[PDB]
Amino acid sequence: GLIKNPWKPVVPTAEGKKAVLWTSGWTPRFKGETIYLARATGRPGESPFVK
Amino acid sequence: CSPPGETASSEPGTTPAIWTGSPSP
Amino acid sequence: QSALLRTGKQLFETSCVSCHGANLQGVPDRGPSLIGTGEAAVYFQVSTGRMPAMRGEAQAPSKPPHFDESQIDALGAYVQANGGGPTVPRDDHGAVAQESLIGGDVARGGDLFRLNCASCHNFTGKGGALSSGKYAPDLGDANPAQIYTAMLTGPQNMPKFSDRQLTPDEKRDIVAYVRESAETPSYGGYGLGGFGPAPEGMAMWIIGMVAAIGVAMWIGSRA
Amino acid sequence: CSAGQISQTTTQEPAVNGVNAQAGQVSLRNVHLRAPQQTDYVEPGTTVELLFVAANDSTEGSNKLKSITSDVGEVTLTGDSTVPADGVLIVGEPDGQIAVTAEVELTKPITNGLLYDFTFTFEDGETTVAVPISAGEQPRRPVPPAGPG
Ligand SMILES: CCCCCCCCCCCCCCCC(=O)OC[C@H]1O[C@H](O[C@@H]2[C@H](O)[C@@H](O)[C@H](O)[C@@H](O[C@H]3O[C@H](CO)[C@@H](O)[C@H](O)[C@@H]3O)[C@@H]2OP(=O)(O)OC[C@@H](COC(=O)CCCCCCCC[C@H](C)CCCCCCCC)OC(=O)CCCCCCCCCCCCCCC)[C@@H](O)[C@@H](O)[C@@H]1O
Ligand SMILES: CC(C)=CCC/C(C)=C/CC/C(C)=C/CC/C(C)=C/CC/C(C)=C/CC/C(C)=C/CC/C(C)=C/CC/C(C)=C/CC/C(C)=C/CC1=C(C)C(=O)c2ccccc2C1=O
Ligand SMILES: CC(C)=CCC/C(C)=C/CC/C(C)=C/CC/C(C)=C/CC/C(C)=C\CC/C(C)=C/CC/C(C)=C/CC/C(C)=C/CC/C(C)=C/CC1=C(C)C(=O)c2ccccc2C1=O
Ligand code: HEC
Ligand code: HEC
Repeated sequence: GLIKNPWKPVVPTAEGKKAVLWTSGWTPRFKGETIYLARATGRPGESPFVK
Repeated sequence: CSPPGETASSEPGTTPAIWTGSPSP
Repeated sequence: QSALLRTGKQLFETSCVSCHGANLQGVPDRGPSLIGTGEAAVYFQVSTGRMPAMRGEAQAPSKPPHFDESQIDALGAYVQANGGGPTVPRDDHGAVAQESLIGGDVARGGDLFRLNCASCHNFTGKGGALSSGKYAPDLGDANPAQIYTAMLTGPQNMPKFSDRQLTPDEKRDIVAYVRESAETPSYGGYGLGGFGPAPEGMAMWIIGMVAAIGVAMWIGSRA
Repeated sequence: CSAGQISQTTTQEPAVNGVNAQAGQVSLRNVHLRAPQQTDYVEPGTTVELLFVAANDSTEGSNKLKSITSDVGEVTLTGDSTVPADGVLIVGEPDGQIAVTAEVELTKPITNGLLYDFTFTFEDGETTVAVPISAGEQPRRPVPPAGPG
């Protein structure tokens, strides 16, 4: 029950499911998806990230 | 050893195009 | 004020020209141009005593100031007149702002400090080593205006934080966190410097273990 | 070992947004464009401002500024563009400055983040700079509130 395949494709991307280590929040989820560089405002909730 | 996929280039590069962005999440 | 401008130039001429130039343009391999650095840069660099610098090494240290408050204002006014730049916040009476720079949200300030500042200054502004002879200093002696202008001007190798990257209210929250984490007492005994495992392990070996071995020697026998 | 000929403090550059440049015997300090922006570009036909300080390295003679050209538009110099014996010439009034001016009439668009080439010509010396745009002491522009997603 402890053993897990690390390379099982589980992460949705623009070219199908991929293993976790190949991806991040910067991996596009569809072609042309707009991902902004957002900065931390330091206030928890109430827009913690802004453009 | 040095990582084979890491080399300096001399090509200058171009200014990136303005992002437009496709629809459909 | 023309008097303040001529006093600043007069002070500048026998203290800063050898490294910065007669026209504030810099002397190559000796000191940078000061054009556009602003009054805030002068305030930070001279009120913490870093300027005038005494030699070239890895990092210029802070030390006792060579000028008083009015002379610092005069020097900052003279530099401001050559290129402008950021200025030091003031209060109603025209004094350099200190208490009004303490922001009201210290939890936001702590979160911002841990994201932006603790990498170089440590969890509680105790200082940290940088690359080769450089170091982010202990923050416990800076007054609020010094903290504010340090963020505003980006000294030596400290990143520059513009008023657009960190708005004035964010900066005031950060200075509140920096000041309060310097003035809060330790809760669990003597704070041991605030660095954590290294001084704690030093205290175990030189106090706890020395005591335990001395007691063992007292109870036990020799030979 | 940190106090030798290659020293870390002494080669440090000013922590400002403008650029330094050597035009023969003239030092060009804090050269930058003022150009408040609203969208991805500042469009052609806008008038932006080119600011700098010119410092006379020589202390014997005088010097004068001619013919600033660029491939972003045309530059008009207004005022007495002469830089004195061992003095400065402040061109434009920068952000926190409480009348030589360089007005750039744009022909192609510009955007904050990129560098743009300008050619300064003095009566002794002439060089190209690659000038940035600096928002100065202007506040951060509001960002429209994001919804819930
Ligand atoms: C079995 C027994 C076991 C138990 C042992 C218990 C012993 C410990 C004492 C008990 C605790 C008391 C009860 C409650 C705690 C308390 O009431 O506490 C008050 C405050 O106290 C500290 O506040 C200092 C000021 O009061 C503040 O004003 C100031 O702000 C603060 O500044 C910090 O914070 C700033 C952020 O703002 C930064 O800017 C700044 O830089 C710094 O970090 C200060 O802290 P700091 O300088 O750490 O300590 C300085 C200490 C001084 O050192 C100490 O006594 C520490 C001693 C323990 C350390 C042991 C190290 C061992 C080293 C190794 C042996 C290495 C050598 C081996 C290699 C050799 C090589 C050769 C081969 O003060 C002094 O008394 C100085 C004068 C004289 C000191 C003497 C006091 C007692 C011992 C004396 C010894 C005999 C002779 C006298 C000595 C001069 C901070 O903790 C605060 O949180 C805390 O609030
Ligand atoms: C004695 C011995 C280790 C023999 C084993 C030989 C052997 C089989 C070797 C093969 C294994 C290998 C390759 C070992 C290499 C070493 C290694 C990597 C060790 C792994 C872990 C390990 C086994 C460590 C044990 C080390 C050890 C025996 C330590 C105790 C030393 C002694 C005798 C201390 C008593 C003297 C004493 C109380 C002095 C006063 C207080 C002082 C100054 C203590 C020194 C001191 C210490 C020891 C700290 O750890 C420390 C940590 C953080 C801050 C400060 C200190 C500090 O000051
Ligand atoms: C691998 C590595 C790290 C290499 C570097 C090693 C190195 C060069 C260290 C020495 C640093 C020094 C001492 C610099 C100055 C130059 C100098 C004087 C060198 C020695 C010259 C010499 C051999 C002749 C004189 C005679 C002699 C032997 C001198 C005594 C040297 C002494 C006693 C110095 C201490 C050495 C040392 C590295 C100790 C570490 C102590 C530690 C780990 C403590 C942690 C600790 C800290 C850091 C706190 O901030 C703190 C705050 C509040 C309470 C407690 C603490 C606390 O314990
Ligand atoms: C040579 C030994 C110097 C003397 C004398 C003075 N300054 Fe200096 N200064 C020098 C260097 C090498 C540097 C750069 C790295 C550093 O230590 O910060 C500086 C820096 C400044 C700054 C900061 C510039 C920035 O980019 O914002 C300022 C405002 C400054 N120096 C001012 C100043 C004044 C007012 C001096 C006379 C009291 C003075 N400096 C002396 C080198 C040297
Ligand atoms: C590492 C790259 C740093 C980061 C990130 C921050 N700081 Fe810093 N700071 C750093 C250095 C190397 C120095 C010394 C520069 C000098 O010219 O000597 C500083 C200085 C300060 C100071 C002045 C401290 C004084 O001596 O009293 C303050 C108040 C300060 N730094 C605060 C500060 C804050 C609030 C930061 C987060 C925005 C921050 N620093 C980031 C290195 C680095």
